[PDB]
Amino acid sequence: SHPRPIRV
Amino acid sequence: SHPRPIRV
Amino acid sequence: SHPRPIRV
Amino acid sequence: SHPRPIRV
Amino acid sequence: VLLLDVTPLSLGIETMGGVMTTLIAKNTTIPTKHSQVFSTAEDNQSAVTIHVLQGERKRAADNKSLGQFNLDGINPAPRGMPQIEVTFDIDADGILHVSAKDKNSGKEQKITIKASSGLNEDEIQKMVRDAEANAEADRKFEELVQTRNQGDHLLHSTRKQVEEAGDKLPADDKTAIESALTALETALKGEDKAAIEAKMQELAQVSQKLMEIAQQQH
Amino acid sequence: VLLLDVTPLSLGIETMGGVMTTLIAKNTTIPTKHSQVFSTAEDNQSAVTIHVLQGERKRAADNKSLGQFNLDGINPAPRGMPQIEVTFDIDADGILHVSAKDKNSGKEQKITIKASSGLNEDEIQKMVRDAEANAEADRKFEELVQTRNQGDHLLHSTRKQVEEAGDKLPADDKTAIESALTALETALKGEDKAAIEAKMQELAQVSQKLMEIAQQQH
Amino acid sequence: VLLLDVTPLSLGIETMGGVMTTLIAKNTTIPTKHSQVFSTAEDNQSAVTIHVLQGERKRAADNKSLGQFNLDGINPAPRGMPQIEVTFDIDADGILHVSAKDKNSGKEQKITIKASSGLNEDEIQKMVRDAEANAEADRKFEELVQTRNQGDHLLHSTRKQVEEAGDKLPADDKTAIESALTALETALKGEDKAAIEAKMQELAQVSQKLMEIAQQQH
Amino acid sequence: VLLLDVTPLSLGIETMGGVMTTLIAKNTTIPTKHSQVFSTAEDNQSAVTIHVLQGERKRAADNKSLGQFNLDGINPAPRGMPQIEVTFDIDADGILHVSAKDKNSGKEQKITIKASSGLNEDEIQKMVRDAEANAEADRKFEELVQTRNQGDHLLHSTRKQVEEAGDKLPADDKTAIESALTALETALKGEDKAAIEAKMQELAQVSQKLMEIAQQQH
Repeated sequence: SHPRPIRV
Repeated sequence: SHPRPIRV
Repeated sequence: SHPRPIRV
Repeated sequence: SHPRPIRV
Repeated sequence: VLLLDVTPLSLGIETMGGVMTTLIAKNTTIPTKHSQVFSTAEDNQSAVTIHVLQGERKRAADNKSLGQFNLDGINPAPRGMPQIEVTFDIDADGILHVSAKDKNSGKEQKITIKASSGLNEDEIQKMVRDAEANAEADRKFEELVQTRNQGDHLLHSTRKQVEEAGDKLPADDKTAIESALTALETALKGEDKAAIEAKMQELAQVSQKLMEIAQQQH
Repeated sequence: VLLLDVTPLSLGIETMGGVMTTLIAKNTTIPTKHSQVFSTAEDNQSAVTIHVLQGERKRAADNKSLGQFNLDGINPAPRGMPQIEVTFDIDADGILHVSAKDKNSGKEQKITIKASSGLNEDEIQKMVRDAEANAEADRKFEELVQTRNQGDHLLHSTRKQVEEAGDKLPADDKTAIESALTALETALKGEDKAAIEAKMQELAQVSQKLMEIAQQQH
Repeated sequence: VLLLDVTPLSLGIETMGGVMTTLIAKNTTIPTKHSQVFSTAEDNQSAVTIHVLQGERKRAADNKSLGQFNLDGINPAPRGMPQIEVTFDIDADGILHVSAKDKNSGKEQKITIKASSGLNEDEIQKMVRDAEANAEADRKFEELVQTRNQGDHLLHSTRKQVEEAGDKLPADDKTAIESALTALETALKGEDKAAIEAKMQELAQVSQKLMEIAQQQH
Repeated sequence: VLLLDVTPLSLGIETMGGVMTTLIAKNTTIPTKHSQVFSTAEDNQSAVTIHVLQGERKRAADNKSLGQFNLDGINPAPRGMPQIEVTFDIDADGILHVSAKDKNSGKEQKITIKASSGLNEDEIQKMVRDAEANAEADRKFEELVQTRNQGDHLLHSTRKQVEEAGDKLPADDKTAIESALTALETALKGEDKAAIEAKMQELAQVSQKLMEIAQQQH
């Protein structure tokens, strides 16, 4: 898997 | 006064 | 109807 | 000491 | 589990003095089944009314009525002696079964209340805010109903004790006591907690010989 | 105000059966003053012990002890007749004054408990989590103590009623009742709520003639 | 301890979009000190206003104003680069000191707010009930302010990226993007969350060549 | 209604820094549907992982994992530009559907999580007590993750700005900045919030000429 999302 | 701060 | 019950 | 009180 | 079926509001019955007495606390997971045993307020009472309530207020009149039913055929007895078991049983479907059983006669009556009854969402939220807005008013009512019931106890127990005392009680004592009992009977009609406590106190102050007699008889 | 002085935990007393009875609810703003009236558990009891508790548990032994003191000089009376007013008064400084007053004698005793007493922060937080971890165990204990006290009531009221009944009560009835009273006295020693309810039921079932006699006497 | 000094309500500041951002949560024991670092909403912004709020609502206008003050002398920088540290410090006396410090200049301004300021008891209780009555309306506002700020980010970042793109961006792409940017700038003026999301989506759909160019430049 | 189907625990996703970001708050009545838009942490990121969490802790690793899935085919773009909409939809049956949609490509992936998944009753109660036992540790973690993300922002935005600055930035400024950027990159690897703030501050102090250049370019 890959990075988690960032909250903008 | 002026803009409020933004949360980064 | 009639009286409500009492907590003893 | 002695008995605790009872709630009536 | 991603969901839990819980009761949004307390469920109980109206007891003496118009207070809600909770049988199933708010936020209880169902299915659930609780019972408590209640009794009669009067000598020779032949029936009770089970008034089922939903909500968080201490005053029965401020909660939602789910229904009511009577249990009769209670056998002649002094107040406080009969054992009336009240059970609240909420099944897997969210149906509430309320029953009352007289443990002496074995007589039983029930009300069944559909899952859809009682307060809707918006009333539920108003209710939770109201119990909270009124926590103090409700506390004061609860303490008043408590005092009133203790006064009623004192009133009735004292009258019984005068009757069993008969001649053992001096003339002066019995005058003082019966004046006090009348004043307390009147104050029990009001909603002034201090006034009730004042008449109870007066009765405690005049009844010391009576209490000695009553203790000695048993 | 940017701050509010509030009680981090409930404050009360131990009542009959080893349960905490709250006088000042958790999160009450101080200064505050509440009172309730209690009575004696036994005929001719001459003294009570006021055991002051802090915490949110139903079991008195699971809360923090703030101290205890005795009120004596209670005059000879049947159980439940004396009026012992207990007041909790927390002043502007956060000092708790607890007093108990016998409304018949006017005799009074107090304990004063410094603002610094009781549980520190970490114990307070453990306590709030514990009441919550144990809500069910505590509910069950509360219902047991309730049943036990009702059984004790039935035990003592029935014995009194047999004595006032005397010859009016048939031989067979009185045998049945006294066997049942022994069995209930034993069950009141345990912690089995169903067993107590079973002996109470048996007593209700055998006492119907007695209840008729008792109701007729008054 | 029999009392705990705790904050009856959250304390924070108004941030971009008119939302309260909490610095000290409701029910925090004092003394306490928390800080967070904020930045500017605009390129070349020279000053911010620190507007101190008390309460539990998401909308800044629905909370109690404790006061406001300006920090200026912020040096010319792109939005989001300056580091403005805001600290809330409530001492043993219940006095709130709020300061804002520009970490680049070291310039600092403070407001001090007396223990007695803000909402009284009755307003505090109304406030706790209002946050609760309005949990949903507040959630929706919070999600709108979030979307609006993300849209504003997209608006400004995209314009910057078009400027750094220059000729690298095809004519057709740049027309499509600038039409979309105008439509998003307009939608950011409303309070319709779906409309903002619709213009953001349109910009995401027309900007794929621009994003490739922007990624390749760095 | 005598029952209300509500979520016993919050539901959300893991976001950058290993924090849980809530999509559906604890105690929400179902059916319900909430969405929020997220973005990428890195330039040219081609895929994100949606890690679905149940619980009340701030640390993602301290909550219950409901499952995870990847969304790829994200088109080449600077960090923070892609719009990845995440929706949590719990139907009448208590089934949670989680989907993530890239608003640029329209590509979408979902996980469906059965009503029975996640923590059982006893774990739910331990969880609610744990969030409460650890409110402070969790607050501190949340503030650390926030600082770390702001530092990461500063790190990456500054590097981009040095590249667009090119010759406009004096030799001395660029040495000072790049030393500071290395020190901040290292501190972002730790868990020391003050150390990160110290390197951010140093970067703010050395970058004033760069910020002027960056502001002037746009």
